[PDB]
Amino acid sequence: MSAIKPDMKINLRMEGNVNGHHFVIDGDGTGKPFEGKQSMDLEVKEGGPLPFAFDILTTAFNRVFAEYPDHIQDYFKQSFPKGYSWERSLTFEDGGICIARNDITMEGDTFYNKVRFHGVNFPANGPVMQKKTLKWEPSTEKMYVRDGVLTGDITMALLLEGNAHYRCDSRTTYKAKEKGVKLPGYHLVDHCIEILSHDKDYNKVKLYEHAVAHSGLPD
Amino acid sequence: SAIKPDMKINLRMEGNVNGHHFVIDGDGTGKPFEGKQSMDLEVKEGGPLPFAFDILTTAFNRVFAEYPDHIQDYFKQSFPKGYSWERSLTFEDGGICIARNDITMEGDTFYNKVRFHGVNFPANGPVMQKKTLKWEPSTEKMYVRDGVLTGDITMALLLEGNAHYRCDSRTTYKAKEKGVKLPGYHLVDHCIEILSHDKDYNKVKLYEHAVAHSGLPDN
Amino acid sequence: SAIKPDMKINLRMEGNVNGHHFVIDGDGTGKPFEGKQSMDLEVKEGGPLPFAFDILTTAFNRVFAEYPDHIQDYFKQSFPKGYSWERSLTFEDGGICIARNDITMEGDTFYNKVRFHGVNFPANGPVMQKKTLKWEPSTEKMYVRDGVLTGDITMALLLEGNAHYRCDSRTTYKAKEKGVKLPGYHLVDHCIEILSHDKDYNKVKLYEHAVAHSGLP
Amino acid sequence: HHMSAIKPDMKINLRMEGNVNGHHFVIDGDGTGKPFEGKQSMDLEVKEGGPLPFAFDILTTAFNRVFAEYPDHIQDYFKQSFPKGYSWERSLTFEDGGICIARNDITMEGDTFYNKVRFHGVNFPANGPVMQKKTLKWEPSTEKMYVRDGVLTGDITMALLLEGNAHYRCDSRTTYKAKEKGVKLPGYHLVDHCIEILSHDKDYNKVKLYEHAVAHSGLPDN
Ligand SMILES: O=S([O-])[O-]
Ligand SMILES: O=S([O-])[O-]
Ligand SMILES: O=S([O-])[O-]
Ligand SMILES: O=S([O-])[O-]
Repeated sequence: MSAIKPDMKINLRMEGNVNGHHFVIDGDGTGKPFEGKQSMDLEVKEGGPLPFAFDILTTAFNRVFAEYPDHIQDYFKQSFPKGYSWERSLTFEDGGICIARNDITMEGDTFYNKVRFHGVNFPANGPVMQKKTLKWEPSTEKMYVRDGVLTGDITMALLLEGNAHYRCDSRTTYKAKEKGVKLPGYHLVDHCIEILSHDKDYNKVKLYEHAVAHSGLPD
Repeated sequence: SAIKPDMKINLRMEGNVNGHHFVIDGDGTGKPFEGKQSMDLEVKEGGPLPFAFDILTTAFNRVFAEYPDHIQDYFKQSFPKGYSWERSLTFEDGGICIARNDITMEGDTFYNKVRFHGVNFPANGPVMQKKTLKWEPSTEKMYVRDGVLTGDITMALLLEGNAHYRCDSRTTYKAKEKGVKLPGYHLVDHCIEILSHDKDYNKVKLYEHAVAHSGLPDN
Repeated sequence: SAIKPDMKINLRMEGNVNGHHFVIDGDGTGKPFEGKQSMDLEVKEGGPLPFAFDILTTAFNRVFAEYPDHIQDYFKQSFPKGYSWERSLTFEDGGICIARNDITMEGDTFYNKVRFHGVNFPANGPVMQKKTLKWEPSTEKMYVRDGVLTGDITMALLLEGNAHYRCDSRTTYKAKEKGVKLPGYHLVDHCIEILSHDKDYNKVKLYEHAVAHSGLP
Repeated sequence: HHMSAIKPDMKINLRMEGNVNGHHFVIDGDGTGKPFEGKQSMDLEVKEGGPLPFAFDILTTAFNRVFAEYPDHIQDYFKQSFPKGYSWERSLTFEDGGICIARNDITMEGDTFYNKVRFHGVNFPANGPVMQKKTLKWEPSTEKMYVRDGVLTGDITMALLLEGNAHYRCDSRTTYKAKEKGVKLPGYHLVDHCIEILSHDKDYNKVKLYEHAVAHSGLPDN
C-alpha cells in the first residue's frame, strides 16, 4: 500500500537566499527508511563558495528516514506514494532567522525534494557569517498535533570553535498530500546529523543522518 | 541632494506564504520629507490570496519618514545609490515570515525588489482565515547592533471580534555605499492603512505615514 | 475625588536577583495629571547590590501618566481602592525577571508593595558587570488580552560604549474594584532617569515621565 | 576528582515557598531516591495557600539532577558537586505568556538532601489551562546540557498534555552552580526524564511525585 522500499534513492534541488546571497544546491543520495538512515552527496551549483556556515542548511537536506516502532503511527511512511510537505522556521539565538520548506514526491525507487531556504539578519561577526560552526549536536524532536497538523518542536545546538554552543529553536509543520492520513500521538524523534566529508569551500559535501522515533521514558 | 519633495514608487514583490506562491506589482507616489506614501497594488500571479493581505503591507521604505534636524537620516543619505533591508516577522501563534527589499533610484523613482516568505501559519488562525482588520499604530526603535542600523518593533494586528494579534519584527538596514553615517538611538512612529481594496484584495490602495523622533520628553 | 494634583508615594520593594536578597524603601512625589513622578530610594538590606540598579527601575505606577480626554484612564479610575500589576522582563542574554506591585491609597499618598525576582543573568553580562547607563525612552502598547489590560513593550538599556541591551516586558494590570472600564488600544510614551546616586547605588533619586496617545495619525 | 559521599539510597527533605499570579503558598516535601538509578519519589503537602488555585503541574520540575543515571563517559557535575552541594536557578516561559522563575539551594547532611526552593510566576491568563487547572501531565522530554557563559546550563522545551488532548509548551532554561571550586564542567550531553504525579487528593493539598532521569550522549552512542 505504501510502496516504500528498504533502499531508496534521493533526488534534491535546494534554492534560496541567506543574508542576500542567492544559492542553488543539488543533492543525490540513498537511504534506508526502515532503519532511519540516509546519505547524500551535495554540490553547490550557484552562489559558491558560500559566505555562510554550511551547517545551517543541513536539516533542510525527510522524516520518512526515521526508524518507527510498531506502537507509534508513522505519519511519513503512511504519506506515500502521494507524499508530503513540510515547512520550518529556524530561530537562532543572535537573531538570525531562517524559513524553509520541502515538497516531497516519490517516483518509483526515488524521493524527489523541492527545497527552498531563506535566511535573514545573521550578524556580520556572528558564528554563521564567520563560519565558526563545527556540527549540529545530537538532539530530540517533540512530535505532536497542533491545530489539526503534525508539528515537530526542537531546540537544536550548533557546536562552535572552542566548544561553545549556538542555539536554534526550530518548529516544523508536516502535511500529508493525501486527505485523511491518521495523525500520531505525542512521541519523540532522536536524531544525529553529520558531514562525512567536504571540500575546503563546502562546494561539495557528503551528508549523513540517523533518526529513531520513540515514546521516551518510562517505556 | 537626490531626494525630491515628490517621488514615484515602482515595486515588484515575489513570494510564498504557507506554500502559496504570489507576485504583486506596485505603483505609487510619496512625499519623503513629510514621511507620506501611497501605492496601488495589483496581484499578478496567485490571486486570490488565501491569506490576509495585512501581513504583506509593511514589506510594501524608510526614506518616506519625516526626520527632524537633530536626528541623522540614514535613508535619505543612502541615495542616489540606495540601500537594502532584511526583516523577520514573528507572529504570536507561530507564523514566521522573512522579507527583504533592495532599493534603488533612477531619476525621481524608487525601484523596489521585494521578496516575502512565510511559514507555519495555522489553518484556523486569523491569517489563513482572513480575520484581520488593520495594523494598529506602532513605534519602531532604531539603534546600531553589530555595526548595522537595526529596527526593533512589536506590532499588533486588530482582529475581527476585537482581539489583538502580536507580531515581533526585526529589520536590519544597509546602505549600498560605504561610509554612510549611522544614526544614534531614535524612534519612528508609523501608521499603515489599506485605503481601498476589491473583494479578493487583488487590487489594494495602501498608505503609510512615518515620523522619526527622540522619544519623551523631546517628541 | 481620589486623584489629587500633587500626591505622595510610599514604597517597599523586596526581592532576589541571581540569589542575592534585597530590601529597598522609596519615598516620593508626583503630579498624576502631568504624568510626572520622582522618588528617593534607599537600600535597606543587601547593599551594595551586585547587579545594575537599572533592572529595578521600571518596577519602582501608570496613574502618573498624562491621559488625554479621548483615551480611557484605567489607572486614575482604579482609585481610591487601587490596582495591582504583574510584569515579566525577558532580557536578550537570558536574564529573566518577574515583578509585582499592589497599589493602594490613603489621602494624598500611594502605597506600593513591590516584589522583584530575577535569575540567569550571566557573570560576563552588562547587569552583573554594571555596564548599563540608562533606559532609552520607549513606547508601551496598551490593549485588552483575555479580559485584562495588558502592556507590551520592547525596551532597551544604553550600555557603556554605546551598545544597546534589549528587554521584552509584558505587564498585566488589574483594578481592585469591579466594573472599572477597560480602555481601547493606545500607546504610552515614557522616559525614566536616575537623577542622582551615591557610589554603590545604596541611595538613588529616580524620575519618570509618561504620556498616553493614540499614535499616528 | 573526589568522593561524593552520595549513598545508593538517599532521603530528601524539601521546603518550597512561592507566589503564582499573586497567590502565596508554602509546600513541604519528604521523599527518597536512588541517585545511581536516577529515580526519586516525594510526598508533598501544601502547608499554606491551599487549595492551590493553579495547576499543580507547573511546580513539579521544581520539586535535583543528582537523581540522574550518568554513564561513566559523561562527567557527572551534580554528584561531583557533593558533599558541599550546588544550587540552580530556572526560568519557565509558557506559550501563553505565563512566566515563572525558580531557585533551589541543595545541601546534604548524612543520608539526606535538603532543598530550599523558591517559585514565582506571573501573567498566567485567567482562562488559560494553568489558572483553569486543565493540565494532565508533563510529557516525557529531553534536556540539553552544555556550558554557557562559563556555567553548566540545561535547555529544554517541555510540553504539558492538556484536557481535550492539546499540548501546552514551556521553554525552560536552568543554570547549575557547584558550591565548591574545582568541579569539572561536562561536555554537551542529553538527559531524558519522565515526571509523574502518582497520586493526589482532590485539591492537590497532598501529592505523590515520581521522576526518572537518564543522561546519555544521544545518537549514535545511546
Ligand atoms: O548521524 S549521526 O552520526 O550524526
Ligand atoms: O496611515 S494612517 O492613515 O493609518
Ligand atoms: O523622564 S525622562 O527624562 O527620563
Ligand atoms: O517518572 S516517570 O515514571 O514518569
